[PDB]
Amino acid sequence: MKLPVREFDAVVIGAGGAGMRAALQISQSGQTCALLSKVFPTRSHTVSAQGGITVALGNTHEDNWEWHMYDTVKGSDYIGDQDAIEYMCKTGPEAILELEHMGLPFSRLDDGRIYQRPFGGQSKNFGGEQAARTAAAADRTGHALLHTLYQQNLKNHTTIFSEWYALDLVKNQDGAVVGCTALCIETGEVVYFKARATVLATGGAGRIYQSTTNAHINTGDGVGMAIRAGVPVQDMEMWQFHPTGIAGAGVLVTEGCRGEGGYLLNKHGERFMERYAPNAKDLAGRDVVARSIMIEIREGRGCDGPWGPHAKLKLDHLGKEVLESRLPGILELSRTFAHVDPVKEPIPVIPTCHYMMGGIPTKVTGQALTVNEKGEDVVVPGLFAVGEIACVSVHGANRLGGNSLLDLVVFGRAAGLHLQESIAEQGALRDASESDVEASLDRLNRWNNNRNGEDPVAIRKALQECMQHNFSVFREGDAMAKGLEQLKVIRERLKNARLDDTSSEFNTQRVECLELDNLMETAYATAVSANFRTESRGAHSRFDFPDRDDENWLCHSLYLPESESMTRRSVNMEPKLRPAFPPKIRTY
Amino acid sequence: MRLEFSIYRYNPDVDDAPRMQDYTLEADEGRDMMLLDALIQLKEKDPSLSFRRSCREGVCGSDGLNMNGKNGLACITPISALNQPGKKIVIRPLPGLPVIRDLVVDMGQFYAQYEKIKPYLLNNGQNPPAREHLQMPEQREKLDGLYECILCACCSTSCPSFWWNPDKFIGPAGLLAAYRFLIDSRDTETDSRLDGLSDAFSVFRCHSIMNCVSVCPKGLNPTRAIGHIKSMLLQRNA
Amino acid sequence: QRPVNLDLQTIRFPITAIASILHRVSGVITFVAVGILLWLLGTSLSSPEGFEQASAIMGSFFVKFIMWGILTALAYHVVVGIRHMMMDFGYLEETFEAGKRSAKISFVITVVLSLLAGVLV
Amino acid sequence: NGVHDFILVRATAIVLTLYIIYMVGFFATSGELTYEVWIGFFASAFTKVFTLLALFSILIHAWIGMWQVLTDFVKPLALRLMLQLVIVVALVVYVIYGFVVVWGV
Ligand SMILES: Cc1cc2nc3c(=O)[nH]c(=O)nc-3n(C[C@H](O)[C@H](O)[C@H](O)COP(=O)(O)OP(=O)(O)OC[C@H]3O[C@@H](n4cnc5c(N)ncnc54)[C@H](O)[C@@H]3O)c2cc1C
Ligand code: HEM
Ligand SMILES: CC1=C(C(=O)Nc2ccccc2)SCCO1
Ligand SMILES: O=C([O-])[C@H](O)C=C([O-])O
Ligand code: SF4
Ligand code: F3S
Ligand code: FES
Ligand code: NA
Repeated sequence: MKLPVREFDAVVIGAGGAGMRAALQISQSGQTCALLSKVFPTRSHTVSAQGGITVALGNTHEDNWEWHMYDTVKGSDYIGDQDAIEYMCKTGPEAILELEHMGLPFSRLDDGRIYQRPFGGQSKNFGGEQAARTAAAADRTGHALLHTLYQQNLKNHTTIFSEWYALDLVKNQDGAVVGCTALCIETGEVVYFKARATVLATGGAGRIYQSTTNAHINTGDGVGMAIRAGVPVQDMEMWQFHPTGIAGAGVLVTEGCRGEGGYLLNKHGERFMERYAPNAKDLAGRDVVARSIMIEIREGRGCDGPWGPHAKLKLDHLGKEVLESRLPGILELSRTFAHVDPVKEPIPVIPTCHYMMGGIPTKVTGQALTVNEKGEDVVVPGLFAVGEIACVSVHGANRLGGNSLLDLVVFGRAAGLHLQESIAEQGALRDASESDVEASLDRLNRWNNNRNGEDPVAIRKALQECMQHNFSVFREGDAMAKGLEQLKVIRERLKNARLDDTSSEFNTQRVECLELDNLMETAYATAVSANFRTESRGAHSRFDFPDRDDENWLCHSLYLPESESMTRRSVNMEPKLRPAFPPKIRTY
Repeated sequence: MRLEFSIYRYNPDVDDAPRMQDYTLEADEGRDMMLLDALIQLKEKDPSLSFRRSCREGVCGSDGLNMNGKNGLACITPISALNQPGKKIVIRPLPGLPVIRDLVVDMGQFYAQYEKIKPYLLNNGQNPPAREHLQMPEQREKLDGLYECILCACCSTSCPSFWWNPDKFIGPAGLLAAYRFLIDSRDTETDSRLDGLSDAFSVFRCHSIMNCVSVCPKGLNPTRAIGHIKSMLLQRNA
Repeated sequence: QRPVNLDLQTIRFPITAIASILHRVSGVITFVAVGILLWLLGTSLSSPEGFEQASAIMGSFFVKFIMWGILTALAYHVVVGIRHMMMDFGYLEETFEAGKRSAKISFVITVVLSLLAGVLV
Repeated sequence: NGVHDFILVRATAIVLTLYIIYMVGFFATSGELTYEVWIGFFASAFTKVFTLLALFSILIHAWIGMWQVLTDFVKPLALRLMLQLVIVVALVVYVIYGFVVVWGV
């Protein structure tokens, strides 16, 4: 060891919503835990979250966790593991009420209970009338949640390593993950964080696209790290394009706009969603509302303007009093980035890259999975994953609005509750040798030595453009095969890319370079995946295979990093407390 | 059209002291961009320029800067609001904090005052609720204008009293947070809290200078918050 | 040891910030002023001759100036101190807009008193 | 403590404001300032009391004010306590010198 070694029982890489619930939970179970974050914990993408948390509290109306389980399984287009969705939807209410006790400042009903708003794909009585179960704090719910969890980690004296960039996972000689090497952004020091549990909580990867609702920091870091360690990723082709991103900006306006009574109009003033989804209307599934807006533009019925092609989101009818109280956050977002006042005039909106449904395959415990040579699941000892970087999978092919925040809290907490059994189950793990650690540093050393290679700026711009064009809302086998060819080219260019700033005192260039590597593996894993799946399920929409193929593709897709091929994994359809929901034709 | 910037630079491994460097950027005439767009592009030209940013939508609080003399967030300040005829756009770190590198400041002391006011719900556990704590929309209203704070530091690093005693005076940001728990109807520790703000510096170094209010990217008002804190302190200790 | 950005020339200051820094200075001046004013009062009362000597001092143009300054600073400290106190008792709002407004009205009320102090001298 | 300092300043400010009203009042309504009407105003019990009362008020008000100012700027301890010594002594002198002037009139 010629590196400093910092030992903990658990290292949580990422201080977003899910990292911080996990860290807080591991910590209260009397285990030492290091919380890393490449930004200050409250700058994590979770802060930008708006709509709220979907959960059968049953405050606005009588509700039932099974109805929410139904909504989700259907929402997922029948490839969400149902044992997991059952766990989530059922645990939900207590797990969220816990946050309200932590001081989270939820909005209120007149009687004093947590406010719940209507949201996309929510129904009473298993596919019946429109429900309202998205608990919220105005439209700043993610902010409210993150800041509360930070405060809770402050109260509980969690060891937080703010502004450290995790480089890569360290594997011992048994193929077990025993921590990770990380770079301290402030000072440039590189250290080995040794652990018996390494928990990846590194959020999403919107920045593989040209236009995304995601923060600049969403660079699929966990996907890269996991792929390079030979850990498979799953369902990488499932990319949620949020219906209402602001046209020409990418900054999200919430689904809570439609949930509060707002609706989508085309150039002729037709509420086109009544045609596309006659029951649920504008509160249909996101992949459906997404495609609906695109079909509208793609046939000349979209509007233009300084914003580019878009549909309109009409809100003005809800009144000043309700907009400034329930949705004041999008009011500022619209005025700033669209120069449009939603109290007077509709917001310009186009489907934008939003949420990564895929990620590292996990058990409910948060334990990370791989497959053996026979295709069976085996646990990756010492590796765990929670949050957006996880593919549990509770979202399958399309995530419901307000279900990601639930995901974070429920599985973050679960990973902590279950960490002691998980360490005991995997047994003691052998020490990493000095070469094992050195291997984690190989990636970083390459950039620190490459002075004359390619400008990474152009490599990035190439990458994002390629994804935008070839792997968007609609896809065809032709464009996808060519898109993959260019990615093999761009990935070559990156192996010879130059780091232009050589300094150590807070060198943001080095970070953004290391991020690019992660953008690459994430774009690649998505591209190889979307090619493999020859059907149309949820967000994944092929012209050349427009039918949902329940006979061949009622499964998860799995990218195998070592041989760079694909394979499938079972969807789980055995809930413990009720019978499964069978696959049927899904229309809104 | 051409834009000129005078931007604060400093590297302790290179620079003896800090210096202003000049920058030009060719921008699209008919498009208006944000300062952060300009900074991002300047790093394509000069990779050594270091600065914080994330959400790029004025929610996360990462990119607080002193722009043409006044604090704000780069991500939400338009080029047009800064650009003047024949004058450079002058970008400098937040005032009063240790510069780590270029436009990055050590926020240490800003966080440390935040930690000092115990910014977490403190409920004694007596008469616990069946489910959630019950809060009437009336009482929840009192948290509006307080919980939205993004810890961007703009207000505190524009307060003289904070400059002079950054480790003894809580500062606008801190005091805003303090009041956020002082009037939360779910927090039972109000007296205990007030007793920890009764000294000469914690609260009473605020003199209503009102730099705090003018700069807040989220248009909150620390002055009015501190007013209510003082009120409560007189109510209790006078 | 690290550097900090505290160059006061590189920083915009709104009118309420100016109003405040002048209140601080005006206070420090008024402190020294009391000693000067007491010393002058002492003289002007000790004997009929002392008073004539004090009128003679007050006759000097240079004194008339310092005296007008002294009384201007005091007049300021009082008007801008009353603004402050009104805010503290809720008679003025604590919004940024109500701040700018009262600051200006404080400068106007001060100039008026500063002239009347010139008249008295 | 802090709350005490806050009330004392504002209280003395009120007393001092009432005193200034009283001084400017006389000054703006007397015309010719002859030695005799000047000494007549300052030999009056009302004036003597209000003046010393005001002098005590300046002792307390200015001392707090000066302290606040010094603990913002004069950082090194030695030098700060020296300046406070001078400043207090001065203010104490002001009240005592005040007692001498008006007792002798
Ligand atoms: C604008 C917007 C609004 C949304 N609103 C909602 C909503 O209302 N309801 C809902 O359910 N979902 C919502 N979502 C979905 C949402 O984006 C995510 O579900 C969630 O907020 C992110 O969870 P996370 O904790 O896993 O990731 P993040 O919050 O992004 O956390 C990533 C963390 O990992 C750290 N990290 C990354 N790389 C490294 C590295 N290599 N080394 C060390 N640390 C690293 C970062 O520092 C960061 O703290 C919204 C999304 C967007 C973009
Ligand atoms: C007559 C002799 C007076 C003297 C020697 C004096 C001096 C001072 C001094 C030195 C300060 C320090 C304040 C700072 O740091 O900015 C101060 C503050 C102050 N002065 Fe006075 N002053 C006098 C009269 C008055 C009067 C009549 C008022 C009536 C409003 C007043 C109002 C105030 C207030 C409110 C403060 C503190 C404000 C704050 O803490 O925010 N002063 N004074
Ligand atoms: C601390 C304080 C003042 C001050 O020190 N501010 C200041 C302004 C500009 C330059 C230096 C200091 S002004 C009124 C009372 O509060
Ligand atoms: O509409 C939003 O606020 C956001 O896009 C919601 C979820 O649920 O992710
Ligand atoms: S009150 Fe405003 S300026 Fe101050 S830290 Fe909070 S968000 Fe930033
Ligand atoms: S900037 Fe400082 S003085 Fe008080 S009102 Fe303001 S906190
Ligand atoms: S980038 Fe997050 S607020 Fe400016
Ligand atoms: Na995911």
